[PDB]
Amino acid sequence: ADLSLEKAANVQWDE
Amino acid sequence: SEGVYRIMQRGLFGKTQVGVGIHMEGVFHTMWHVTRGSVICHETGRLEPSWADVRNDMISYGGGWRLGDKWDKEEDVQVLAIEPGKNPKHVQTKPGLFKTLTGEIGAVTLDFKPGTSGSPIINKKGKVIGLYGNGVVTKSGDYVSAITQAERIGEPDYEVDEDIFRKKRLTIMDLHPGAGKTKRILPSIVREALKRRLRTLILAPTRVVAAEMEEALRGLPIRYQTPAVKSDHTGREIVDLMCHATFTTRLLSSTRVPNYNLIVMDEAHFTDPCSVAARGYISTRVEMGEAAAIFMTATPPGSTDPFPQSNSPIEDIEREIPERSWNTGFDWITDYQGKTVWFVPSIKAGNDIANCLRKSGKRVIQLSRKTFDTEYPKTKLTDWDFVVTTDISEMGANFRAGRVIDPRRCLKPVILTDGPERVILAGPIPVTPASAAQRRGRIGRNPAQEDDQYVFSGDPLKNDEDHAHWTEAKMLLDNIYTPEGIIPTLFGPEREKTQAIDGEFRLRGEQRKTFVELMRRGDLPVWLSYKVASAGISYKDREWCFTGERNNQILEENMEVEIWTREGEKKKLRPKWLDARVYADPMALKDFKEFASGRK
Repeated sequence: ADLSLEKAANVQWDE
Repeated sequence: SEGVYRIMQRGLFGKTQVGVGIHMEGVFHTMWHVTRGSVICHETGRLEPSWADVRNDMISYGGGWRLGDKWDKEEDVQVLAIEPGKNPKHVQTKPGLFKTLTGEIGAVTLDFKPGTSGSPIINKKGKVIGLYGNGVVTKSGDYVSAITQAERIGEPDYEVDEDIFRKKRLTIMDLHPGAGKTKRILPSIVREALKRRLRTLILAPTRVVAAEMEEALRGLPIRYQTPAVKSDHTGREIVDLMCHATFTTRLLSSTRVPNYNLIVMDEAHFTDPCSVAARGYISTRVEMGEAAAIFMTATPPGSTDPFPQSNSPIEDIEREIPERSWNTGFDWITDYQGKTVWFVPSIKAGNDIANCLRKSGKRVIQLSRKTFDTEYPKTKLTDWDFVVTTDISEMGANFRAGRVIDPRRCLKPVILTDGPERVILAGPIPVTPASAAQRRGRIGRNPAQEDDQYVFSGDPLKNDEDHAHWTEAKMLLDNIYTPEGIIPTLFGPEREKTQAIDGEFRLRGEQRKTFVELMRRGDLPVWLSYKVASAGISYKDREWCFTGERNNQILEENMEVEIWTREGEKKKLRPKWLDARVYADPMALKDFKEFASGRK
């Protein structure tokens, strides 16, 4: 492989 | 794990962000332009693409699209921007719905840097309704960056297993390769079998396919079964994995019928007599209620659609396709800039096409029934443009190509029944629609920048009721004994091919023994070995290969074949019964020569 991942965020609305 | 992910690329490093993707439930969703098909890795397991909308610019890793949330015209959304080298920030705006040329789409008039392409767009509810579709800059002008996502799908994907284990039940799995697969479904059912503590059998067509199961089931307690063994029994939680021909030759050789109550046959469309025979037996064991079985196949026996479904879209081009060497006209063959699979009716025919495209400076691999298990791993390992192949490649042969050239032809073996009985290689004649669907099958399993193309010629023919294989399987089948004294029959739909009555081919005493030997050690076709054995000829006795009419003289490269016997004599190769398959190609003939001399 040559692509990778890095968990930057979680999914949520700004109330 | 669910959330948001950056897409970094390197090698040599390198290390820059190409875009952003979203993992939801168990699937990863990003833009098509970011990866463009390239594989990804993280903390646990690699990622394989399966779904992609080319023009619409979006790709899904590990199954079809999963994002089930929609925006509505005149609303309020939140682009969770994941800037390259910068901390995540929510950006809210009122998203405009502007006119395209197809219809109407909603978008956001926001500008973020390249490498953010694929950031999630969030609704008031909190569920992701789209991706930041670059671009940008649409006429006219400024932005706008489209709210890009597909429609709910559906199915796609993804488990879980139905209770198909209940005895006296047979299941066909119209598995779509590309979605996963022997990768995802087979270990899943195997695991579930062990929990239900069932005597399990896996049947894989070639060896190299079984070898691919072996690793796909690493960790699982599974023992490969050499065909050179009549039976193996450990008496612990173990799953036997073997080739189709191994199963039938075992059922023929050994009397120790292991009472499996689960049998999973991969690629159950193989019309090799061994495979047909296996399906015959397994079917009857289901009927007994002594076993339940699964038949994995894209084209189950009976199926006649030459254009089935695929996980990736296929273009079906109809053209003229050469049969011998060419010069002019057929540039589209050479002009193509990608990996191609080409189905030739015979090994001989194969050699022309190769030699011919070899002139163009194209790295071509050749495949045949014998060379397969020795040549197929080279299609992974080395760099190439063309694999020319015989219909062997219809059996779980996975290629990383973009085009299949398929002149839709083949040779079928036939038993003529007038005066003498002999087998000939009829044709080249048109393939079965199933077999066509299957050749085409090779292509269009990986999402691709250009849709994969199936370039074909001619309409297939359904009727193969004169194929030798069927009556060859009948004689294979009804020479396998059962402890319940029941004659095994051809599996359901496949029955209607043989007009023979059940059991008629049964060979008593130790003629039966010879018939097995001839096939197993002497390595002869079923029809031939049958006619020789049922003549009461011993396995050592070879002097029948020299008693024929003028007609029965075997030829090799346009010359009479004359062999040096064990007792030492030059004799013209002239079998009593003529079976074409023994001289259809050099290696076959070479091998038959060795037999005829007594060196086998």
